Amino acid sequence: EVQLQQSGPELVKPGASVKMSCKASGYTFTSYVMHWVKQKPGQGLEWIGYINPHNDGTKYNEKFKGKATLTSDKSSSTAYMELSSLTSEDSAVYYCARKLRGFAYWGQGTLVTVCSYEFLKSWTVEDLQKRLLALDPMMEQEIEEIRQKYQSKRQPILDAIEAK
Amino acid sequence: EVQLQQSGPELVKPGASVKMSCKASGYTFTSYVMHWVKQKPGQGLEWIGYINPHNDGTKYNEKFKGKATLTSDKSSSTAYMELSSLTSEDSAVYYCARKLRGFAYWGQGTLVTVCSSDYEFLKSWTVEDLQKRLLALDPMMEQEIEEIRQKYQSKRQPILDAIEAK
Amino acid sequence: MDVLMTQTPLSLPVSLGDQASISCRSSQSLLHSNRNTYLHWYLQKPGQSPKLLIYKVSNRFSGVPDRFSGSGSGTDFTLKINRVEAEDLGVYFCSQSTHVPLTFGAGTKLELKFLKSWTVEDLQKRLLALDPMMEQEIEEIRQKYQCKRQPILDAIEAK
Amino acid sequence: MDVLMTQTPLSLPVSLGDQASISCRSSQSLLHSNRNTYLHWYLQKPGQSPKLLIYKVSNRFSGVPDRFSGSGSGTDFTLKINRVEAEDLGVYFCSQSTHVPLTFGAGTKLELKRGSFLKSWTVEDLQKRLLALDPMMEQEIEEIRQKYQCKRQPILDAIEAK
Repeated sequence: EVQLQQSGPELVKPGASVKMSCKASGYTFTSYVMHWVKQKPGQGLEWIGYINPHNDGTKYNEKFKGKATLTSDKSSSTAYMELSSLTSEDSAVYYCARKLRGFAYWGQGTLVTVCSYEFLKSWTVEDLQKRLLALDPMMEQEIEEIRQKYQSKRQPILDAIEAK
Repeated sequence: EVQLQQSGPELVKPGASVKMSCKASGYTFTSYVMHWVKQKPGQGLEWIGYINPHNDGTKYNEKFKGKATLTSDKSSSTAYMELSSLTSEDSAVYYCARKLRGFAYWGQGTLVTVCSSDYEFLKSWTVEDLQKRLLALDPMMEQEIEEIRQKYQSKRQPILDAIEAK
Repeated sequence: MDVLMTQTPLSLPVSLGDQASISCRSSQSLLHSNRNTYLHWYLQKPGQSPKLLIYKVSNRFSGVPDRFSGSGSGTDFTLKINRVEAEDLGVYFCSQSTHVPLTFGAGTKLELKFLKSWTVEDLQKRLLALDPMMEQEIEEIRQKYQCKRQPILDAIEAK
Repeated sequence: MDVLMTQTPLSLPVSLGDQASISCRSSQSLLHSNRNTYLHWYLQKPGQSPKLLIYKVSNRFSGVPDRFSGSGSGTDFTLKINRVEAEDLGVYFCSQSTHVPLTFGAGTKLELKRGSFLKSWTVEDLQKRLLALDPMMEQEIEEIRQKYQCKRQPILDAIEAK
């Protein structure tokens, strides 16, 4: 089975760089051009560019010259994309996809989150640690609300199945 | 009536400065301290600081020390906020609010949107290519707005139905 | 270390008439040395400005309906809605001014979990609550396209 | 200049079994000089990756249901669905590769006006739909997890530096 296996989520500060990976298996890596697409959450697909692993040739959307750098390594059957000097406009899911007659095979996508300090130096060490721990139940509260939202949506389907 | 009338929405390139105003009417401007508060949508409100118009004294949230400067003007009955060197993280609604027991009175909010970086590659376009694209944004905007309008007509209709043949 | 304000639940489904309870917890006691406790409760409808409901834990602000009540002490406070109305839907948050800096809780959504059992007044209130919601989203679009217009204008004006 | 792709509508509500039709207009014609018309259709279910539906206006990719058909020429193309089913809900994008850079439409969301005739669904479709909500929940939870990751970072940075 063809699989485009992309690297896990990335957590970056503004201005940093991130290099992500797309490991193909189940076909001859060098026989196909590898494309990359950006998708900001809740918005459209943007085409970044491609690399041809057979000869390392690359093409870039003008909207991404300098922002993205595409490479590949034949021995590892892996395509890489490096994004430089990140901003909040770069936080998005990044997909690799194999093209022949179109984008038939897609990776699962790599999520890049660009986060934000000073004033915290006024705090004591114990005050920082207590606040770090207070974050954990706060996360769980948010996640538990999401879980219940989806429990509500599932139950009528689950009921229709039970009453078959 | 007491009213805090804030200046309209702002569009800022990052790293710049922006100054907004909070025009008080219907009470003695100097008698009450004016506060400022930030709200990014879906985030909680953060207190920025206050200005005391009676003596021009201020206090700042340490988190916004260096980001905001509060001023006031008696003759204008107006409080101001300047935000310095905006990043995308400064995109938010900013309220002014008068305090006594709590914030009984709030301005309507100034919306500050920090833009992006596209000029880089756009300098290579022809003026016609540019002017044709600049115009193509107005149909794209109207289509998005009409999506919003329809989404809300959907929410209105069951309510309007209940009202009709009530 | 400023005082952290946490609320429970994050979302509360109701129908018009039930009791609602919204809890607010502080990381530090809000009892001031002057023996007052500066904890306040607010309501913000989406697309609107917040409005003061309760000050000093249990004092109803002038004009707020009597079905609203608040209580508590030290680090733990409750807001209660006795028989919820339609104009009460929206976001409730607490605030503290005992300690500098002033801090707010992030808010509890009182939502609606049938419209024919409502009165025409209630339906009219609910219909009007949709207007600031729509204008909020539309203005967001209008500003987005402003940002979109700038880079082209900057290039055209550079010839 | 990049080719603009306009999709209409932006959101399209239907009921299961209805006919859906989705339009896509390109700011310049998609007929290549070598005479192929490189227009493609994709469906992306929420929380999932896009999948190819049609290539070159009207050719269904190997495995795509018969109810999907594509048509058009030059600047105007339509995707049609005969008898919409629950697994067809999602975001349909059009794309063109006649011109460089490759470009996409903004997307058309196909959703339910107000849904349920649930007892008339087959067992398969009911359980398929449950499976369809699982990545929708994973994306939303992943979002909270990465949000709190950012909230932890400056605090952990401050701890190490004290």
